[PDB]
Amino acid sequence: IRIGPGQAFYATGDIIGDIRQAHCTVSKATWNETLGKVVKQLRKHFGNN
Amino acid sequence: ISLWDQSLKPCVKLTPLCVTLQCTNVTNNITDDMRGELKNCSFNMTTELR
Amino acid sequence: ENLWVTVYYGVPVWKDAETTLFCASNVWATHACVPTDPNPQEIHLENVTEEFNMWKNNMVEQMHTDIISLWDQSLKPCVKLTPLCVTLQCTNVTNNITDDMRGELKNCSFNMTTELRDKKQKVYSLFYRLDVVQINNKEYRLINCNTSAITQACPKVSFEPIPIHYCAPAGFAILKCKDKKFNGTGPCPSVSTVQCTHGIKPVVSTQLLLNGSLAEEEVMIRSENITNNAKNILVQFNTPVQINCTRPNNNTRKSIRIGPGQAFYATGDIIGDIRQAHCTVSKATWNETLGKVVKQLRKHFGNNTIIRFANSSGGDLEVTTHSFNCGGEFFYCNTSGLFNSTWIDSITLPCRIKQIINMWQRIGQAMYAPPIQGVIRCVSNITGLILTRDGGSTNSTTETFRPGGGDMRDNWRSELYKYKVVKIEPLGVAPTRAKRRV
Amino acid sequence: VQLVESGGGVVQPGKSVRLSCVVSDFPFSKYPMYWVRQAPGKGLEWVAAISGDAWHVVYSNSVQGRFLVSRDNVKNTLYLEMNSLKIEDTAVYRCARMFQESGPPRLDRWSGRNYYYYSGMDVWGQGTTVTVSSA
Amino acid sequence: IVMTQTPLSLSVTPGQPASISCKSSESLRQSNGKTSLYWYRQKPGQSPQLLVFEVSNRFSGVSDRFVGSGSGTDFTLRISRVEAEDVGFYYCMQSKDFPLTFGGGTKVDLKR
Amino acid sequence: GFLGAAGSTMGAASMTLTVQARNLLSGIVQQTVWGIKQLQARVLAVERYLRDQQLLGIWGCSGKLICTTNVPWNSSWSNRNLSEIWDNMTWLQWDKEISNYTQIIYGLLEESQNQQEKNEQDLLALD
Amino acid sequence: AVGIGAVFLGFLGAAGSTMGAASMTLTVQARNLLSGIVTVWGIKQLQARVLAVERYLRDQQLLGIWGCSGKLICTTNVPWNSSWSNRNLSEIWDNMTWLQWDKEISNYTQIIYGLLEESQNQQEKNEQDLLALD
Amino acid sequence: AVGIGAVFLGFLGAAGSTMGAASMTLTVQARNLLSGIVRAIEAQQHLLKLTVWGIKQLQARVLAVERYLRDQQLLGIWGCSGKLICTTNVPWNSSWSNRNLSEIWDNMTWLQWDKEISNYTQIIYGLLEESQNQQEKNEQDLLALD
Ligand SMILES: *[C@@H]1O[C@H](CO[C@@H]2O[C@@H](C)[C@@H](O)[C@@H](O)[C@@H]2O)[C@@H](O[C@@H]2O[C@H](CO)[C@@H](O[C@@H]3O[C@H](CO[C@H]4O[C@H](CO)[C@@H](O)[C@H](O)[C@@H]4O[C@@H]4O[C@H](CO)[C@@H](O)[C@H](O)[C@H]4NC(C)=O)[C@@H](O)[C@H](O[C@H]4O[C@H](CO)[C@@H](O[C@@H]5O[C@H](CO)[C@@H](O)[C@H](O)[C@H]5NC(C)=O)[C@H](O)[C@@H]4O[C@@H]4O[C@H](CO)[C@@H](O[C@@H]5O[C@H](CO)[C@H](O)[C@H](O)[C@H]5O)[C@H](O)[C@H]4NC(C)=O)[C@@H]3O)[C@H](O)[C@H]2NC(C)=O)[C@H](O)[C@H]1NC(C)=O
Ligand SMILES: *[C@@H]1O[C@H](CO[C@@H]2O[C@@H](C)[C@@H](O)[C@@H](O)[C@@H]2O)[C@@H](O[C@@H]2O[C@H](CO)[C@@H](O[C@@H]3O[C@H](CO[C@H]4O[C@H](CO[C@@H]5O[C@H](CO)[C@@H](O[C@@H]6O[C@H](CO)[C@H](O)[C@H](O)[C@H]6O)[C@H](O)[C@H]5NC(C)=O)[C@@H](O)[C@H](O)[C@@H]4O[C@@H]4O[C@H](CO)[C@@H](O[C@@H]5O[C@H](CO)[C@H](O)[C@H](O)[C@H]5O)[C@H](O)[C@H]4NC(C)=O)[C@@H](O)[C@H](O[C@H]4O[C@H](CO)[C@@H](O)[C@H](O)[C@@H]4O)[C@@H]3O)[C@H](O)[C@H]2NC(C)=O)[C@H](O)[C@H]1NC(C)=O
Ligand SMILES: *[C@@H]1O[C@H](CO)[C@@H](O[C@@H]2O[C@H](CO)[C@@H](O[C@@H]3O[C@H](CO[C@H]4O[C@H](CO)[C@@H](O)[C@H](O[C@H]5O[C@H](CO)[C@@H](O)[C@H](O)[C@@H]5O)[C@@H]4O)[C@@H](O)[C@H](O[C@H]4O[C@H](CO)[C@@H](O)[C@H](O)[C@@H]4O[C@H]4O[C@H](CO)[C@@H](O)[C@H](O)[C@@H]4O)[C@@H]3O)[C@H](O)[C@H]2NC(C)=O)[C@H](O)[C@H]1NC(C)=O
Ligand SMILES: *[C@@H]1O[C@H](CO)[C@@H](O[C@@H]2O[C@H](CO)[C@@H](O[C@@H]3O[C@H](CO)[C@@H](O)[C@H](O)[C@@H]3O)[C@H](O)[C@H]2NC(C)=O)[C@H](O)[C@H]1NC(C)=O
Ligand SMILES: *[C@@H]1O[C@H](CO)[C@@H](O[C@@H]2O[C@H](CO)[C@@H](O)[C@H](O)[C@H]2NC(C)=O)[C@H](O)[C@H]1NC(C)=O
Ligand SMILES: *[C@@H]1O[C@H](CO)[C@@H](O[C@@H]2O[C@H](CO)[C@@H](O)[C@H](O)[C@H]2NC(C)=O)[C@H](O)[C@H]1NC(C)=O
Ligand SMILES: *[C@@H]1O[C@H](CO)[C@@H](O[C@@H]2O[C@H](CO)[C@@H](O)[C@H](O)[C@H]2NC(C)=O)[C@H](O)[C@H]1NC(C)=O
Ligand SMILES: *[C@@H]1O[C@H](CO)[C@@H](O[C@@H]2O[C@H](CO)[C@@H](O)[C@H](O)[C@H]2NC(C)=O)[C@H](O)[C@H]1NC(C)=O
Ligand SMILES: *[C@@H]1O[C@H](CO)[C@@H](O[C@@H]2O[C@H](CO)[C@@H](O)[C@H](O)[C@H]2NC(C)=O)[C@H](O)[C@H]1NC(C)=O
Ligand SMILES: *[C@@H]1O[C@H](CO)[C@@H](O)[C@H](O)[C@H]1NC(C)=O
Ligand SMILES: *[C@@H]1O[C@H](CO)[C@@H](O)[C@H](O)[C@H]1NC(C)=O
Ligand SMILES: *[C@@H]1O[C@H](CO)[C@@H](O)[C@H](O)[C@H]1NC(C)=O
Ligand SMILES: *[C@@H]1O[C@H](CO)[C@@H](O)[C@H](O)[C@H]1NC(C)=O
Ligand SMILES: *[C@@H]1O[C@H](CO)[C@@H](O)[C@H](O)[C@H]1NC(C)=O
Ligand SMILES: *[C@@H]1O[C@H](CO)[C@@H](O)[C@H](O)[C@H]1NC(C)=O
Ligand SMILES: *[C@@H]1O[C@H](CO)[C@@H](O)[C@H](O)[C@H]1NC(C)=O
Ligand SMILES: *[C@@H]1O[C@H](CO)[C@@H](O)[C@H](O)[C@H]1NC(C)=O
Ligand SMILES: *[C@@H]1O[C@H](CO)[C@@H](O)[C@H](O)[C@H]1NC(C)=O
Repeated sequence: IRIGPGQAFYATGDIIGDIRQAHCTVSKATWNETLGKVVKQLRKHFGNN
Repeated sequence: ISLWDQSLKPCVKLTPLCVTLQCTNVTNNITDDMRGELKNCSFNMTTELR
Repeated sequence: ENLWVTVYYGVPVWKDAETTLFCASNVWATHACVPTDPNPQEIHLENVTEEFNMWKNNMVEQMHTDIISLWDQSLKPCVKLTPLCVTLQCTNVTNNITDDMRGELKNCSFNMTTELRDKKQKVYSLFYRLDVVQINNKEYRLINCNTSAITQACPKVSFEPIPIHYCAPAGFAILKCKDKKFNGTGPCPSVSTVQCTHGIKPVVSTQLLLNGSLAEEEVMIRSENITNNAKNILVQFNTPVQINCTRPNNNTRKSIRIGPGQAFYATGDIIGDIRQAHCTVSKATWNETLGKVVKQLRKHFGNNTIIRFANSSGGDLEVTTHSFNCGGEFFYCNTSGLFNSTWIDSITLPCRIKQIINMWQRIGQAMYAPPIQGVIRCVSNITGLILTRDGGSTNSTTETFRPGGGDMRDNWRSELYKYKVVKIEPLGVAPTRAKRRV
Repeated sequence: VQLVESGGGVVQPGKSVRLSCVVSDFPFSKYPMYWVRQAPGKGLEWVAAISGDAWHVVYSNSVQGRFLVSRDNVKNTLYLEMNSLKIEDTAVYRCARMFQESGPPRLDRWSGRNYYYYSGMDVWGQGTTVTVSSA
Repeated sequence: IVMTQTPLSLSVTPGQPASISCKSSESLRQSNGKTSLYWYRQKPGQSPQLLVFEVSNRFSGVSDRFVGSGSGTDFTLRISRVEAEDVGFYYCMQSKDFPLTFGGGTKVDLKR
Repeated sequence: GFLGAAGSTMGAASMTLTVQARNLLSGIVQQTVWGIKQLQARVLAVERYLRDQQLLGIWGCSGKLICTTNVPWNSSWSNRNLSEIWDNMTWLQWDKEISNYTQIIYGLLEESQNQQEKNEQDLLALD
Repeated sequence: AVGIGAVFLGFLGAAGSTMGAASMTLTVQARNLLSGIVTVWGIKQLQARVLAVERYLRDQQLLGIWGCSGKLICTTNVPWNSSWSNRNLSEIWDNMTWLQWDKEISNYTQIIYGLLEESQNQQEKNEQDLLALD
Repeated sequence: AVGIGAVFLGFLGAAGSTMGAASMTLTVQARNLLSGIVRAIEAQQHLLKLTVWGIKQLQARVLAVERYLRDQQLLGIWGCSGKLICTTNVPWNSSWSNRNLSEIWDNMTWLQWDKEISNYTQIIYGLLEESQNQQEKNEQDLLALD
């Protein structure tokens, strides 16, 4: 949409179909193994127990 | 920061947007978890003619 | 045998590269650059041949960049004019008029604000119909309002072209051919080396070569691939051709405030009968020069085909009529009468004027000029032409040639064709039979 | 141009041979040479490549510890050797030439390190094949 | 550095344009200022013959139906006027880094 | 003359280069948008002259303009006979015949400069 | 599509070696002082180039004022004062790197500079014009 | 708690002295053509990129470098490069003065001598350039007969 001399604006139209929700998706077990390695290194400087 | 400032110079200032917004909700074929996000609003604004 | 090496200093070596050049000695020029030198400097050499490739050296490209940069450097402290896209109610003028200038001038009144935020005022002036478009009695707007906005020209610094030398930095050189019968390209056999160039005047032109240089021997014709029409055709004359151009009318200009430190220059009332501004050339020298051109064309053409001239292809007013900068102002003069000739005392050149000027193909700008009060003459020479070639003929009959080429680059190729930048390396090595005594 | 690929045969595992490749019609001291490999009923495979002046040499990922290649600029003749063979090393062995003429080396003034430059090929000869067998 | 042919193979008919791709796995913009993708074709029982070097530059002594195309993302080919002499296998080849790699195989024939 | 020995043989223009040398012993003597270019031009001139004076000053050849050194000329770079070079070839042709081996020649001159001339001088100083 | 064919020394390769042995690679550094080129970015390019020019001219001026200009390493006539170190001539040349020696003497620099300037002026140039006349 | 101590010659330490004695502080006097601030300038050397002011500082530094190059190059044209003083082979023109040396070397200073001889300049430059050219290479070419 033009708004001024040499000026225009970009407005949002419409959406086909549904209205959904954006999101993210990862693995699970690699996360667990990663945090296991993390706490393995973490026990090297704090109280292990 | 300098290059990011160098980017935003020649573009368009958006001063006529601070106006009042008459609004309504969105209905058509919506997932109920997304209720509240989108809003259909309208207003007055000038064209290239003054 | 025992062969050892000597290092030599100061040995003439060409290297073929390109660097950045140097200023020499108004909007175009500077109020401050380096002063020139009165002494020439040029040494003829011998037994050196080299092909000088035209259409390739970016000295044209550097000049193009620099001219557009200085043009933008001009309008920086000038004044914005964004409240001018207000609506225009207009009416017509039918007083002290010649019947060929009917409907041009437009008496248009409009509201426009003062320096007080509470106070506007009635404002009316006279405009050209060429720069005014119709919105829909009937109300109009300007052409610039659905595109780039416009500024007022700072009316203090003139437009006159100045001879500009280019120079090279130290340790560098400029090579220059000497063939009077030089082609577009080819190995030039005669070498002249200079440090700086000659004076160059950067005239904006759309169809001709005003105030240009002159060829020595005869008309010579420049293009790369004559068989193809994808290139243009560059043609230079031998002797100059006179042309006068003038504005007849008694120009006046008022002055209307806009805001704080802002003053628009509108149109004042004109006194006297109104005629059309126009131009005039000779005819006999024109006929002779065109006979020379028809003579020179048929070397690389059919010697017994037909050569015809016609109007241009039409379309944009940038490429339709010839445009130039007499009187600090831009004129639109159709030259359809010059090309009413086929082959095998004066001429009237009526013109058009616009107040609002769109420059180079970048549509993100817009420029405006105020009127100059009074009566203006202008005299100039004519030195060469730009032509095209059509395509689709049935084996060398009915050849029609037209002018085109809406670019400023070939205007500067047509000067800097002689030139090429060469780097200097004064250090070399070679072997010998001598020895190094400890 | 003349370029042959001699040297067919058949062997059991655990041998040592010598291969030849005769060239003509180019100034042999300038060019690099390759060695490609084509399995039966299959595509192609690169093996080895010798430098232009016969001082640099690279191998494939397999035979680093097996092969040896050398250039005779005098006789204009390539010599290849393949040792400690396997039956599954049966393929087409060809002796082909880089297209682009390489030049002299480059010496940077930053820790020397003379560099070379290579590119692909244009000309293949007919070929040969040694089938490493068992019986 | 690996490299794939795209697609596998195709039977073609005359009076038709052609286009054969070869997907990269890197971008091989050489410091000399180009990309090292070559094509060369063989025929059955015969030796290969060089098709096109310099990405888009026809080899010397080759009919005008053969040019090159593409940049460091992925590449294609360009053949008009399909003729029975243009059958065999067409291979794309990396010549940037050691070790080299090759196109798999493009079976090209007529249609019955 | 200013680059007057252009279309000559190397052995032909082998005597009058001293007049060229005195005439090439000048350039700074006898003296906004464009000023940026002027600054860059001055920078380029200074950098080139310092490049040349550095490369002179590293070797033993930084006094006179012709000199001798202690490197045997290897026959791998060229193979042309001596009179063939000095009487049948220009400078540009010799340039294109040598402009791949230049850096190695520089490095050999550098090593000949360092070795057997300064630490050798240092051992010669001890009596 | 390249190979590597190393011949000569590294840039600052000899820095971990001993002084009397690492004295033979001094060429490479001065070979590599004024290269690397071999809106805001060109601004700082020119900034860097100017800084390089300034340091190189500074050190060549310090060379030129002394009578050890143009050439590489040389001699003088200033006898050593033992108030700075007191080694016995083997521990430095055979048992010490350069960063060690630099941290040993980095308080006595300006005095040594001034005394070399003193002996370079005095009894060398007025003495020359004494010798330039009977 | 800062205390001062021993002394040296110093900058401009002999501008009001006898020339035959003041001729020996040339080193300290000539060191500071490229310095005088020999101190954390580097930060403002860095961050002054988007203004005209560092551009003018760049102007100043480049101009100073060029002045040093002009002086050293003009000395380098003569055969007296890399030295402090040199004798030459141009005979003095006694038209220019006829004072004895015992007044110049004992009871005359440098600015006095400057105000005296300030018009004989370019003649001396040309004669020095001539003797550095004539027979300094021509008879040296004739001395190159080995
Ligand atoms: C120095 O160095 C350099 C380098 O280096 C540089 O620099 C430095 C500084 C550093 O930096 C570095 O790094 C750098 O790089 C060097 O250079 C070199 O040179 C050389 C020469 O020698 C070269 O080589 C060549 O190559 C070619 C290719 O390439 C080219 O081309 C392309 C395209 O065009 C391009 O791209 C490129 O570039 C090139 O070009 C060039 O380049 C250059 C460079 O720069 C430049 O300068 C120039 O200018 C350019 N040019 C143009 C034009 O462009 C290739 O190809 C070639 O080869 C060919 O040739 C040859 C010669 O002739 C031959 O041989 C012959 O053979 C025959 C046969 O029979 C015989 O007879 C004769 O005798 C012989 N001769 C002799 C002499 O030997 C060959 O063989 C070839 O030929 C061909 O072949 C083929 C085969 O195949 C054929 O084909 C065929 O055909 C048929 C028909 O047609 C059918 O079809 C069939 O199928 C087919 O196959 C053909 O034919 C033939 N031809 C004809 C004509 O015939 C060459 O070799 C290179 O390149 C370079 N390098 C680079 C890198 O580049 C130098 O040298 C050094 N030194 C000095 C002293 O300087
Ligand atoms: C002048 O100039 C010239 C030229 O120069 C050149 O050029 C220039 C431009 C530049 O570039 C430069 O640089 C160059 O150089 C010169 O010449 C030169 O010289 C020098 C001296 O004088 C030399 O040096 C030498 O070197 C050598 C080397 O060697 C190598 O090799 C070896 C072995 O050998 C082999 O053997 C085998 C067995 O027999 C054989 O095989 C066979 O063969 C035959 C014939 O051929 C047949 O075919 C059969 O079949 C077969 O089997 C072969 O062949 C051979 N080869 C040869 C080559 O010879 C060894 O041992 C050694 O070690 C060496 O090796 C090598 O190495 C390299 C390096 O390292 C390598 O590379 C590598 O690569 C990889 C991949 O990439 C990676 O990279 C790595 O890292 C690397 O390393 C390779 O591989 C290898 N190869 C082989 C094969 O192995 C040497 O040896 C010598 O030494 C000797 O002697 C000594 C004395 O003392 C002793 O001690 C020792 O022990 C020894 O013996 C020397 O050093 C050079 O080379 C040259 N050059 C050329 C090019 O050649 C001249 O000199 C001048 N002049 C003057 C006066 O100076
Ligand atoms: C190809 O090249 C040719 C060759 O150069 C070009 O031809 C030139 O064209 C330009 C215009 O494009 C001509 O310049 C203008 O000429 C005007 C003529 O005015 C005459 O009358 C006035 C009285 O009103 C006289 O004063 C003039 O006197 C001139 O000549 C004498 C003697 O030579 C000189 O002593 C004078 O100094 C004058 O030069 C003329 O007889 C002229 O008025 C005009 O000058 C105005 O503009 C400049 C701009 O800075 C002012 O400095 C100047 O004071 C004038 O401005 C006054 O008037 C305006 C309003 O009119 C006010 O706004 C100002 O404040 C001020 O009051 C300018 O000089 C040029 O003469 C002509 N060349 C020749 C040789 O004739 C072609 O144009 C070129 N081709 C193309 C396409 O451009
Ligand atoms: C430059 O622009 C055009 C194109 O050449 C010129 O207009 C042309 O003028 C001639 C002269 O009148 C016209 O010829 C006759 O015109 C009448 C009415 O237009 C027509 O009824 C006749 O049959 C005959 O065509 C010609 O048509 C006209 N062409 C166009 C396209 O308008 C114009 O005159 C030139 N500009 C100036 C200032 O002269
Ligand atoms: C957009 O402009 C309209 C036009 O004047 C304005 O809304 C008017 O408000 C007055 C005062 O309440 C009413 O009397 C009119 O009937 C309204 N007109 C319309 C068309 O709504 C107001 O300036 C803006 N209105 C909105 C909703 O943005
Ligand atoms: C300038 O502004 C004035 C208002 O201050 C306009 O005057 C009236 O405008 C209304 C609506 O625009 C009309 O209905 C009246 O007929 C106008 N009266 C008069 C006396 O003009 C005026 O029209 C404006 N003029 C322009 C050219 O914009
Ligand atoms: C800005 O002005 C008008 C829109 O009012 C456009 O003019 C059109 O031009 C085309 C071709 O010149 C004609 O076919 C249309 O009839 C014109 N429209 C009107 C309403 O007159 C003009 O193109 C606009 N500029 C841009 C860049 O869109
Ligand atoms: C100049 O342009 C012409 C076309 O105007 C080019 O001519 C082509 O020539 C080839 C072989 O000679 C033909 O196969 C093409 O059909 C021609 N083109 C056309 C459109 O017919 C010519 O190559 C160009 N270059 C020159 C003469 O150097
Ligand atoms: C070149 O100019 C001529 C006349 O100056 C134009 O010819 C006129 O074209 C219009 C448009 O169709 C006709 O209505 C007129 O009758 C023509 N008059 C004459 C005398 O020919 C011609 O159109 C112009 N060329 C282009 C491409 O517009
Ligand atoms: C924690 O326990 C582990 C083994 O159980 C042992 O190796 C480690 O030293 C202990 N660290 C601390 C901080 O107690
Ligand atoms: C002269 O120019 C024409 C037009 O391009 C063409 O014949 C050729 O390029 C030139 N002639 C020669 C012999 O190079
Ligand atoms: C053109 O102008 C010149 C100078 O003003 C004049 O001498 C000549 O008569 C004019 N010619 C015409 C046709 O107006
Ligand atoms: C025909 O063309 C040739 C050049 O190709 C020219 O010499 C000759 O004079 C021409 N014929 C006529 C009648 O002009
Ligand atoms: C020396 O040059 C002559 C010709 O000038 C040539 O015939 C001869 O082969 C050359 N000999 C050597 C050893 O280079
Ligand atoms: C140096 O001399 C002293 C006495 O002069 C002696 O005790 C010491 O061992 C010597 N050290 C070396 C390394 O020669
Ligand atoms: C002038 O200076 C000299 C040394 O610089 C000094 O001996 C003398 O006393 C000074 N003159 C006066 C009047 O103090
Ligand atoms: C120089 O000294 C001599 C010897 O006493 C004397 O004759 C002459 O007049 C003196 N000239 C000047 C200018 O002092
Ligand atoms: C300079 O000093 C000397 C010795 O004291 C004296 O003879 C001479 O007259 C003085 N010069 C002037 C101009 O007084």
